[PDB]
Amino acid sequence: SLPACPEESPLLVGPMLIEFNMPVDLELVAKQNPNVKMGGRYAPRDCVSPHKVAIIIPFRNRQEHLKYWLYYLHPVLQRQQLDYGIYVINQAGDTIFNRAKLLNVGFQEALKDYDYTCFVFSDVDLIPMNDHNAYRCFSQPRHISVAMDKFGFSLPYVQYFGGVSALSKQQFLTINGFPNNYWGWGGEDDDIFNRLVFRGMSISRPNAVVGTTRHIRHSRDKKNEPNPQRFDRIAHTKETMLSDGLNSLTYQVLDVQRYPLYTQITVDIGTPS
Ligand SMILES: CO[C@H]1O[C@H](CO[C@@H]2O[C@H](CO)[C@@H](O)[C@H](O)[C@H]2NC(C)=O)[C@@H](O)[C@H](O)[C@@H]1O
Ligand SMILES: O=c1ccn([C@@H]2O[C@H](COP(=O)(O)OP(=O)(O)O)[C@@H](O)[C@H]2O)c(=O)[nH]1
Ligand SMILES: [Mn+2]
Repeated sequence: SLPACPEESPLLVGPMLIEFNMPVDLELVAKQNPNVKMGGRYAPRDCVSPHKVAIIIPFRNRQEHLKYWLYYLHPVLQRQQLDYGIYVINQAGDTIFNRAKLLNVGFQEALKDYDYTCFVFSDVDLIPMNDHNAYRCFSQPRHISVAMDKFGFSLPYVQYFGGVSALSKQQFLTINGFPNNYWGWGGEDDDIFNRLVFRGMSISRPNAVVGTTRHIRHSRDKKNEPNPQRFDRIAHTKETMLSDGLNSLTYQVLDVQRYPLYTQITVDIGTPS
């Protein structure tokens, strides 16, 4: 007998000041966010949200970015009235990084906690400047980080689908999830765009002003060099997506930690096969 939340949250304040030059204390973030429950889980107390959102962060060795992410996003996600949880998918070992494979692990593991029907995939170093930019799913796949400071506050190209995005459970299943074989930097997000288009979908976006986003400046991570096979890979997505993705995924979870503000899943996703 709780009523549905309003369709758009009345709590939103719009544009927000965001800065990355001060230290962050997660103990204090946790105290500032008392309604956030163990594992980084929150649903509103006064109404039922139709947005059951698992937020998935691909991760290795970005603890500092992550504290900023948690400081800024948690208050935003509560104002958006989402029934949500945060998952940091931490790649075990020190071999070449695989962003999209971690994202698939996150989808599949989050489903074991709770009946999530919406998946937001967010890089760790991207912070939204306007809480009108909704971190939940739409009737088409949603590209969220549309106007990043590092690309001059617009799309670097109209088919860009990197950074932060949201797919419903059904959208994600319809494309057989994300590719597993993009090792090292680049192109897995273009492949994901291809997948959506080949399954009859198009990209929904907020406007450039609501969609403004900050990227935390940082230097190159080691073990995530540009993948030189990326350009060939993206040219063949239509054929490869049929049998690469959810239906070809394995991994071994090494450790699950419930911290107050996030669940961290440490996972062995292997090396190129
Ligand atoms: C698909 O190609 C277009 O973008 C590339 C630049 O490379 C992309 O840049 C974005 C933003 O950093 C990354 O998210 C993508 O993974 C990159 N994609 C690839 C394949 O590297 C540009 O050089 C091309 O001319 C196209 O605009
Ligand atoms: O060693 C790494 C490589 C990347 N990532 C994650 O993958 C995302 C994409 O990589 P990157 O930051 O290099 O993109 P860039 O900002 O350089 O274009 C990051 O935001 C992180 O979530 C990470 O955690 N550790
Ligand atoms: Mn980055």
